[PDB]
Amino acid sequence: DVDLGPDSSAQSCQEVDIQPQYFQKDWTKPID
Ligand SMILES: *[C@@H]1O[C@H](CO)[C@@H](O[C@@H]2O[C@H](CO)[C@@H](O)[C@H](O)[C@H]2NC(C)=O)[C@H](O)[C@H]1NC(C)=O
Repeated sequence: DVDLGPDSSAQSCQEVDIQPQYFQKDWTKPID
C-alpha cells in the first residue's frame, strides 16, 4: 500500500452545468 499525499481540504465541490444537447455533434471517424 502506498500513500497518495494529504487529502483535500476544500469545503465545497466545484459547480458544473450539464447540457448534453450541446455536445451531440455529427463527427464520424469510423474504423478503416
Ligand atoms: C502529489 O502527489 C504525490 C503522489 O502521491 C505525493 O507523493 C506522495 O507523498 C506522500 C506524503 O507522505 C508520500 O508518503 C508518498 O510516498 C509520495 N508518493 C510518491 C509516489 O511520491 C505528493 O505528496 C503530492 N503532493 C501534494 C502537495 O499533495
